[PDB]
Amino acid sequence: RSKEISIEVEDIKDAGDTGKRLLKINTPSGARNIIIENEDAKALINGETTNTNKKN
Amino acid sequence: YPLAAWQVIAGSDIKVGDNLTTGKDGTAVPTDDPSTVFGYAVEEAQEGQLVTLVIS
Repeated sequence: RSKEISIEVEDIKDAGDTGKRLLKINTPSGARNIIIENEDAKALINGETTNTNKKN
Repeated sequence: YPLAAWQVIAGSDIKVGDNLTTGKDGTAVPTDDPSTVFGYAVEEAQEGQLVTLVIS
């Protein structure tokens, strides 16, 4: 009868929507895409800014 | 004597396939929250009747 019963993210009944997205994410870039909504701030944190991002 | 299925007095009305957990007085009652699940019923039973279901 198995040994571990590896649950999945959606089995965690009091996890939040952003919380489940973060738990599923594999890389730091993916996490930043979830967490940072302001596109100019995200661009700064990614070290990749256009002239429009810089002005903003 | 490792039993694959038990006969437990229903603490309520139980439908076929319902996941069961402990209830008042140690009776078997329907649940929905994995952790409390110890077995799944294989037959319908009314409160006070035995219900037979596989462990797992």
